[PDB]
Amino acid sequence: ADLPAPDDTGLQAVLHTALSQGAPGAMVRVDDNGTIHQLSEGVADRATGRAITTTDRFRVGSVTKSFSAVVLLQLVDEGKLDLDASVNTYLPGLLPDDRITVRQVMSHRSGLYDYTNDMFAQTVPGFESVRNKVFSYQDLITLSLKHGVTNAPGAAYSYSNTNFVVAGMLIEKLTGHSVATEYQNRIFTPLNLTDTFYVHPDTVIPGTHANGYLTPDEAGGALVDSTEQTVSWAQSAGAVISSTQDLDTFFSALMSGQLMSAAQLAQMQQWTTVNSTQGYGLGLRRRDLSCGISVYGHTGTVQGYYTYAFASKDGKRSVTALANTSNNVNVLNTMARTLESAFCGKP
Repeated sequence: ADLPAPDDTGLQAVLHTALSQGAPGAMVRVDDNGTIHQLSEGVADRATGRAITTTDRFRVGSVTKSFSAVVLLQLVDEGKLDLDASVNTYLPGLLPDDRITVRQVMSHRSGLYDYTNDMFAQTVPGFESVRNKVFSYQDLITLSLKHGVTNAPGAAYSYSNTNFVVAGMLIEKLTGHSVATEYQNRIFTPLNLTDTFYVHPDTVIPGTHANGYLTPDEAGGALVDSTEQTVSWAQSAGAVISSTQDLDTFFSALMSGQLMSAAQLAQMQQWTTVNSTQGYGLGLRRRDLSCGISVYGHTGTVQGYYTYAFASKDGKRSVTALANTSNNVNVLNTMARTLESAFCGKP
């Protein structure tokens, strides 16, 4: 059936709450079948005092995984990739187990250890160590491989950035092009996403953007401006730059069937259980809301930015919410409430 009306007063309260919890700024845009809802509060740059707005560009962090998944699924449509073939079939000698398949990597069922647990054991120090570094995909995979796998191939869900570093490597090996080229040709251009970019390893965010503020691990610590970094530690797992409008366009296009064949979209929605209210497909999350509606999209975390980008099953309603801080669980939990207000409406 259809959805209740979005609750703008509920969205305003969520944003206000997130500010009280430490986010310098927060904003949300809902594309409700052609009627826009847009709210923002707080600052884009806490030093100059410039107010954040829904048109500000930002780092979408892990939402990038959905972009990588779309490219891979289109490669399946073109007959260049088989989801059930071994990763090692395409990238000889990369992984220690030939049984790890592309499907397992896409759904975080590979058992590959997440190298970011080593990199960011200490938040700020970890950020200062990698912010200006450039890594090859192999460098990151090697970091992961210093540890054993955490489970047998396909046995269970374990979120790992390594899986989407592998995805980047696959895209480049099969196409002979950089992932930037593939994103642009396959998604940015066709959808006319004019606020979306993949500029790795450039550290500048093109145009008007919200700055990101990393919260230190110690309570009461001063925020660190984490805006400009290479994001080389994430690449195909987390380096896309976009806007609320473009992510709403992207997820609405994905769910409505415009980005791949119906068969691959169905594959993308084969859910692995994450917890009682969430599933993971192939680079896509499913969140079950209190009113008994499920939404599909992806969350993103990267230093200084928390993103929620979700759409209804048919793509007719899409929401993108952004708080310009990270490493602040209160803010992360409060921002998730945007989904309840946007999709479930007034209580």
